[PDB]
Amino acid sequence: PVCLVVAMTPKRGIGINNGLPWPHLTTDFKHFSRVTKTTPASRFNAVVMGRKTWESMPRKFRPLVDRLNIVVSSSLKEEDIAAEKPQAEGQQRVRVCASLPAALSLLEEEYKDSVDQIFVVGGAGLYEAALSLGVASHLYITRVAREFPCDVFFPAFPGDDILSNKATYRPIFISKTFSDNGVPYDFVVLEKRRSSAAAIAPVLAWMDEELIRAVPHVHFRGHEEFQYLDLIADIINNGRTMDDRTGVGVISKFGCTMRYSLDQAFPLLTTKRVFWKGVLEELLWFIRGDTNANHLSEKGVKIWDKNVTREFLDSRNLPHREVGDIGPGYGFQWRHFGAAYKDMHTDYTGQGVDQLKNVIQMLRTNPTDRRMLMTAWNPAALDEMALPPCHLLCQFYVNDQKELSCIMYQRSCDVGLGVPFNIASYSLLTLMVAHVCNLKPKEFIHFMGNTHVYTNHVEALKEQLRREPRPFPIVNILNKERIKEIDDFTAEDFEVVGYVPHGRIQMEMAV
Amino acid sequence: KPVCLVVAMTPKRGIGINNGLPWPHLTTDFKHFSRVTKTTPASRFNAVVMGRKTWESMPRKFRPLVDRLNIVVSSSLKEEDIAAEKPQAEGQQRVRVCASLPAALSLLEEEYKDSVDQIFVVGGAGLYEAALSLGVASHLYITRVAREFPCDVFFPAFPGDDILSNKATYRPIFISKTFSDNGVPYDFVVLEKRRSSAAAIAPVLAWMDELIRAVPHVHFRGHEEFQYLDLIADIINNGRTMDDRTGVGVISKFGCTMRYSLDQAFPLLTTKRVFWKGVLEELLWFIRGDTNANHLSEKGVKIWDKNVTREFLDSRNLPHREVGDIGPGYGFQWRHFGAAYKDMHTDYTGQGVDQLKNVIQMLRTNPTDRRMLMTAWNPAALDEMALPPCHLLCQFYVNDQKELSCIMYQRSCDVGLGVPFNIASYSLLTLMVAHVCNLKPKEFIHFMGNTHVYTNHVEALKEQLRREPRPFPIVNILNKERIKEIDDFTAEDFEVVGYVPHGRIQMEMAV
Ligand SMILES: NC(=O)C1=CN([C@@H]2O[C@H](COP(=O)(O)OP(=O)(O)OC[C@H]3O[C@@H](n4cnc5c(N)ncnc54)[C@H](OP(=O)(O)O)[C@@H]3O)[C@@H](O)[C@H]2O)C=CC1
Ligand SMILES: NC(=O)C1=CN([C@@H]2O[C@H](COP(=O)(O)OP(=O)(O)OC[C@H]3O[C@@H](n4cnc5c(N)ncnc54)[C@H](OP(=O)(O)O)[C@@H]3O)[C@@H](O)[C@H]2O)C=CC1
Ligand SMILES: C#CCN(Cc1ccc2[nH]c(N)nc(=O)c2c1)c1ccc(C(=O)N[C@@H](CCC(=O)O)C(=O)O)cc1
Ligand SMILES: C#CCN(Cc1ccc2[nH]c(N)nc(=O)c2c1)c1ccc(C(=O)N[C@@H](CCC(=O)O)C(=O)O)cc1
Ligand SMILES: CCCc1nc(N)nc(N)c1N1CCN(c2ccccc2)CC1
Ligand SMILES: CCCc1nc(N)nc(N)c1N1CCN(c2ccccc2)CC1
Ligand SMILES: O=c1ccn([C@H]2C[C@H](O)[C@@H](COP(=O)(O)O)O2)c(=O)[nH]1
Ligand SMILES: O=c1ccn([C@H]2C[C@H](O)[C@@H](COP(=O)(O)O)O2)c(=O)[nH]1
Repeated sequence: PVCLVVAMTPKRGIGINNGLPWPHLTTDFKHFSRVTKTTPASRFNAVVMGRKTWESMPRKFRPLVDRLNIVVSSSLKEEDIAAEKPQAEGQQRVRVCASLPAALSLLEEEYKDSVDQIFVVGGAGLYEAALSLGVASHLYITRVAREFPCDVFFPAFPGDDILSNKATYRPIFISKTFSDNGVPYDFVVLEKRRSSAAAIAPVLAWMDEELIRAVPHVHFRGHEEFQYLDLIADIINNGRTMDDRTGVGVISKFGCTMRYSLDQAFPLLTTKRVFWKGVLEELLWFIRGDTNANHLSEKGVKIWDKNVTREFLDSRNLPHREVGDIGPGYGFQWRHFGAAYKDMHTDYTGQGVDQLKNVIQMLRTNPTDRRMLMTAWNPAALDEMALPPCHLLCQFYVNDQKELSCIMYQRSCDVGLGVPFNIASYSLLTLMVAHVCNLKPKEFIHFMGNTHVYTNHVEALKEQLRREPRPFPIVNILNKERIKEIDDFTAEDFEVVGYVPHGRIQMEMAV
Repeated sequence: KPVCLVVAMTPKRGIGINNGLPWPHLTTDFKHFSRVTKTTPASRFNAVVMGRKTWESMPRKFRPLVDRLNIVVSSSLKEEDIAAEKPQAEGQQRVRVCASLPAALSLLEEEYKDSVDQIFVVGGAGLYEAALSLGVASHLYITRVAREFPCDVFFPAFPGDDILSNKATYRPIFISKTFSDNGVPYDFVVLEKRRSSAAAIAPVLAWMDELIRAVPHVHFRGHEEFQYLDLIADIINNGRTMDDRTGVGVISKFGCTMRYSLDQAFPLLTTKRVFWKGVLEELLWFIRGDTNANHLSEKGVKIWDKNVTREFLDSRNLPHREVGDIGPGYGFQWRHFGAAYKDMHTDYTGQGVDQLKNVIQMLRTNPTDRRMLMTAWNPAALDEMALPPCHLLCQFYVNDQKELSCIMYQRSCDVGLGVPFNIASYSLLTLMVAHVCNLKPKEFIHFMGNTHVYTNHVEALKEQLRREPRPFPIVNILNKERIKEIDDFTAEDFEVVGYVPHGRIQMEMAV
């Protein structure tokens, strides 16, 4: 009964030139350190490594303190290690054996009472050995989300779908995404599968009085994507079947909340590929105050097309609107609130209230002010819009450490399709503002009104809730020096890093 | 050896009148009593104990209480009176009679060991007064009837009867949410006498695993006011200290949620008295679209006075405003969104969007619509306002059973002073709208963006947290038939039933 501890790229790479492939992952080191050391008294833990693995270690850290170090080697002897450095008091002497099966017997022989848990700690030779012999009950894996040049690899195994797209190992633990030196990563654990309260109790018994789950086997649910997945399950389990403007049926709930950290990684949902080109192109479009949808479509982003066709414009009772014109919609209200709309071709510069600019000026000069809001809802103009805004309001907030948070309120949420797009969209806006105001991005908070999954998406979502999420990627702003105002960002000023989502899922847009 | 009291009680400790129950039939209580007295962990059963008159007050079809050993403390009644009262069913226990409760407890030990699990004193004042004297009462199961009723038999006084009203001990360990039957609100409290299966997952939890609590001894926190109390405790412990517009220090968080049911009772917070006359008269003020704060002031509602002084109006750079004119504030945007403001005396009938009309109409005609929103936030008009709206947006929702829910979004939340008032104000509006649309009120959802406590309330709030909440009151709309439109409501048309708050705590308003 042994455990495998590893840090590992999506392609199972683990080393290069007898060393680590990535810059230092401090939190990984701390995690590895804690896992291999902590115990429920008299007992300590055993770390088993290979020669190359022992040798790669900086001399400062070998031998691994408070732990019975063991090396598997044919060519090195117990004296080489005893003479490599002078030993310190309070530790066991490193022991060397022919193979892993041999190295295990040594633990059964001499250390039958001293040690608690055993850990195979590297490298490819030993990990492979343990997998063959099937004594490994658990895998403590650090998924490095970025790809790195490698010559040494972790052997393939049943259930390596947790790494990338293609007696088993199923995930039982998935942590939130951490990042160090511009490298996003997280921790999984895969398991080998193949009367002070008595008085209250019966009162609870009569009170309770009356199905679908996301990745049910995953018990510790650190990953923040669980919010979205538990939110899906919830609506399907406890929603209410409604009719619709569209004619397509709906299961809905009212009043919902997720929030996402922006300091370590970016919440680009990993359980299905998010059309990021679309969120970027559209957010840029918003910020310009552009209301011509053809500018999006010509760039290969057809998200608004169905909602600006000749047919739809007339159902919405706007025969005079050119094909493409979303009326005075989201962008317009951000940049020219309450201005008199004409068409998508008109220049509205200096007109209306520039909510966006005001929000930034306030952020830069008086960040304690509680009137840092931007609204898209304009009662007077709703009829002129092709579609009333879903995400209609956002508030910004700064704390002590110059960390920026953003709340967005959405009236009507398409959970299968719209939500992950809207999460990534406003999380990006936060990064943009944070940079321009000289603030650290902290948190994005999602406030939802009518929250619904369409009945024709239900089949497809059940498939999605079997998928265990991958580590969130990092979004970087490039050209950090060139960009000084919110209007200075372009499509080329960003780079998604480490995005390894699951394959695409087709969902029809309710027209 | 330890005994449990079970009682339904009036705020003034009243339990009976005319050898009967003071209130109409409270069904959930009857269920609660039924299960708590009957349920047992195979061979055993429970014992119930009562005075002669409690046995007499009981309906014939219910006495003796099935599946329980009935025992009556009396000197006039004899055992053969009770046997020759109703034919014995096969499988039951023979009711027993004793001269005193001490003798009753003797009978339990002497003969009924190995037979009875739990013992329950079940009434009336004589026995309850007795059980407290002897000090054998381990737990008191109290149903707190919030309404006052005519009674001639009372529950004895006891240390810890502060759970009922304002003033070896009895401390709460369980407080349930409010239920109501036949216009009677009530809740359930339980008082106490004081005077590597999953272990392989726990090590990675250790380095991830990490000061002020409300009513901590209370472990079951069903009561919905715990939301507010825990929201106070969260900000204080985990909040960040900011400077302020007003100049006073602040502790804060970003955005938090609460939700309150409106089907059983009304979320008029009990742990400190809420100025209901204020909420009611202000809400009506809003509905009218009235911008003259003097109309509030002349009625004894001075909540808007410190923000319409010549001083504040001039500091807000509005010299030409008459004293009392809040500018185009909440009411005005609701009823005349976007209208060109002059002064508080102008008739604006027919100008701007009447958002409130449009919302009611959609509700009454097309309830599955998702654009049923109303906003007070109008960036073009902000500079003309005495104060930018705090609660700036609210959204409605109807489900299967024609039930109405409401969300309100509040950009800035004075947790100590304003939040309780705001919970009451939109919950009241939700009752009002439901009545006019012919709907059942279901739920009020509070989204607050920036949530804070003022540092000159921290002492007053820590005090408040020691207080445990009382049952919520029922708010009734009187003269239903007359009121057909939102404007038909007047101050007299509301009745607050069963409100028993804790003492008023003085908290000043920051200008
Ligand atoms: N990312 C991660 O989590 C980890 C990465 N690494 C990386 O991997 C590399 C080191 O591992 P790797 O290069 O695979 O070398 P290994 O650590 O697998 O050890 C190889 C040597 O050890 C002996 N050995 C190994 N396996 C066996 C076996 N089953 N039976 C008998 N002897 C055995 C052999 O000695 P002989 O030749 O005398 O027979 C062999 O030459 C480094 O680049 C390191 O950075 C290492 C540990 C963890
Ligand atoms: N809301 C609630 O939870 C409950 C309410 N009730 C209500 O309360 C009222 C009953 O209370 P109450 O009027 O006090 O009547 P009780 O049920 O206390 O019975 C009174 C009679 O019982 C006997 N008795 C009671 N206590 C003692 C004692 N310590 N020692 C000796 N004899 C005792 C005496 O009868 P004798 O003269 O024969 O010796 C006395 O006259 C009713 O109106 C009933 O509806 C009752 C139970 C629970
Ligand atoms: C929200 C939003 C912006 N919008 C605008 C928009 C307009 C009308 C809508 N109508 C409805 N009913 N649901 C929506 O989500 C929606 C979204 C979008 C519109 C379509 C797609 C879409 O067809 N899906 C993408 C997948 C993107 C993703 O994975 O998130 C695709 O490739 O087809 C995405 C976003
Ligand atoms: C929110 C709101 C409406 N308003 C308007 C209003 C205007 C400016 C404000 N300014 C600040 N800083 N905090 C507020 O809560 C506040 C509230 C209120 C203003 C004052 C009181 C007040 O003085 N307290 C009440 C007690 C109410 C309660 O028990 O909760 C009183 O007794 O006078 C209440 C509501
Ligand atoms: C510092 C993180 C290394 C690490 N991280 C995680 N998550 N799992 C592992 N098995 C390892 N190891 C084990 C010890 N090791 C090592 C290499 C150089 C210095 C110190 C230890 C080789 C890789
Ligand atoms: C309907 C619940 C009455 C009740 N509820 C609570 N919470 N505590 C009690 N002690 C009682 N009792 C006991 C039985 N009882 C009674 C039972 C049936 C009919 C009339 C009275 C007299 C009052
Ligand atoms: O960013 C968006 C845009 C649209 N929608 C969905 C929500 C609604 O299902 C639909 C619009 O219909 P109404 O809410 O306007 O009825 O589009 C989103 O979820 N997010
Ligand atoms: O209905 C209201 C009105 C005001 N406030 C409080 C919150 C803020 O502390 C203060 C307004 O100050 P600014 O947010 O405008 O700075 O008044 C409320 O909580 N509710």
